[PDB]
Amino acid sequence: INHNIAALNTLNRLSSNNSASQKNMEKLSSGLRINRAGDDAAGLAISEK
Amino acid sequence: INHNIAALNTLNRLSSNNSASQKNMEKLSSGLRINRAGDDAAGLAISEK
Amino acid sequence: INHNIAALNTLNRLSSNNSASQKNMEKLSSGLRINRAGDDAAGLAISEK
Amino acid sequence: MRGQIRGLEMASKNSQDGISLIQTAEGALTETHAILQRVRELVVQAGNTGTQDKATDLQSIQDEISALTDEIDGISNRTEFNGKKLLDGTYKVDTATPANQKNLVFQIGANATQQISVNIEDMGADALGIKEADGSIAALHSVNDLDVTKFADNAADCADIGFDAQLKVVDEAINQVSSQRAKLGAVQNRLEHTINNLSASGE
Amino acid sequence: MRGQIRGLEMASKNSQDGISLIQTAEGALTETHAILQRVRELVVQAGNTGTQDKATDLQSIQDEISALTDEIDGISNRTEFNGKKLLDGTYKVDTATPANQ
Amino acid sequence: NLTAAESRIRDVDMAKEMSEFTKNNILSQAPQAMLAQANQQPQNVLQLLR
Amino acid sequence: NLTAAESRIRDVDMAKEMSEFTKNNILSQAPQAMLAQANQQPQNVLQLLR
Amino acid sequence: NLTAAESRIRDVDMAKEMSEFTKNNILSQAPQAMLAQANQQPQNVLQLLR
Repeated sequence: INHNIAALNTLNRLSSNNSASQKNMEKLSSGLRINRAGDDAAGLAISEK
Repeated sequence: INHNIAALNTLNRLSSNNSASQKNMEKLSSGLRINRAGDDAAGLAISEK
Repeated sequence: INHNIAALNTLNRLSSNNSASQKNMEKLSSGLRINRAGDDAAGLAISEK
Repeated sequence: MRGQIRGLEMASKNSQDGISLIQTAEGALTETHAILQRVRELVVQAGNTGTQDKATDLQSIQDEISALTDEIDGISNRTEFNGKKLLDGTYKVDTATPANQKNLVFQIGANATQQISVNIEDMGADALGIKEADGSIAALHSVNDLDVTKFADNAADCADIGFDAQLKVVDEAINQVSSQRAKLGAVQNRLEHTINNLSASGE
Repeated sequence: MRGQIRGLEMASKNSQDGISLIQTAEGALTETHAILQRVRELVVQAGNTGTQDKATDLQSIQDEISALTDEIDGISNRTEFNGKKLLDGTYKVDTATPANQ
Repeated sequence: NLTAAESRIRDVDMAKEMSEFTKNNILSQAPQAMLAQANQQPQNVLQLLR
Repeated sequence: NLTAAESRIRDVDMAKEMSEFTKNNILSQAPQAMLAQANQQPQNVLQLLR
Repeated sequence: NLTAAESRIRDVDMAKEMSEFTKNNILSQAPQAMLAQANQQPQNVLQLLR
């Protein structure tokens, strides 16, 4: 083209992969699968109790 | 895990064993199975009488 | 692949081995083959009696 | 397939939580058990020592057996697992009716109906299983402990105050402990082998 | 030739899916197997211990064997591969007839 | 045993999350090189169609 | 002799359960290193097929 | 027995606090290596997106 390129998907898949490897870092770092996030809200609130 | 270990039972069994060998010490030491405790309350009160 | 890996079995065999060496710990620790579990239910209830 | 894999992994989590629960209640019944062993030591030792002991002495032992009593109510009560008084004997009685059972089911399959049933019934007021707490006997020698002075009045023959009702209550009570513990451990077997099929099939 | 090559490649895919299926059902039968090993331990241990054990004790073991039982029904049922209860014993019986195989 | 229950929420299969860690790392090093190729091909449009 | 009966349920062949203890430990140190190899091979996909 | 009371405040389950000691040590050696990986990944941004 010279106006858009079509491996913009590659940017999106690389972004998602950044979320992924970053996520696995955050879990291995703390050594914890439980999320600071309310992600896994029931696992959270149960484990809190 | 890297967050809990599972031989916590071992701590509890070692604690109970500390109570046990300590107990047998206390009895062999005084040379007495009767408890200072009211443990064996009837053996106590009878033997007192 | 770059999407799944095939030594996931290794995770399962390592998990089972964690159950195993942990189990043998729990028995050597207490010095007891009898299970706190009702595993060996008849051995349990008999030995209780 | 991703449906089945994800749902199955979270099902493995569910099952391991079940193993946790049943492990807790089981160890609780283990403590109950050893306590009741001491209780039988105190029913043999409260054989009046034939009659050699006194109502004073047996009042002392009876104070001990009420302490251990409310400890057994203590096990059946303190076991508030995720807020669940699981060893509430009330929680899961079959009742000979579906009026109120609260079947402590588990969910296993990532598809429908793939569930388990659990039965948890003990309480400190649970002893010899006539049907229920019969009267002063068959539940309440565990609770009220007829060895006060009733057990001095007689020791063999009245079948309520005569050592034999009582020691029988302790016996079958401990056997109820045994039976339920066998059920719990059976569940733990099913959950171990279950996680094995889940993990390898899912693999 | 392109016909044969394309169709053959997709056939390789088909066959690898078959390897997947048979691998799943096989591991399922492996679990069934080990469970039945435990079952024989519970039939020797339920030898009444000769008669040394009691009907109470064997009622306990029997509760265990019903648990493992519905676990075996569990293997023959939970194996819903692509929705196929493959270890449905019904699914492929020879039946001594082509009525339903 | 409650602590066991506490683990089976928060505990990590460190082997597992390491596997997804390197898996994701590989899938974060790969699409990068793809972005190179995409941001390198039209140069031959300029330099060989013209 | 009842205590003997009590032992022959609860008693441990400590030698035996030690043997299964170290046996299981070996089979828990081994598959770990295998997980390393598995989580190390595709690096040469990235770095030598590309 | 007062000394017993004195112990049950100040006394250490040395096994326990050793367990938390090595537990914490492991969780202090681990996130370090994670910081390595984090401080190593963008090098391929510089060297392969560019």
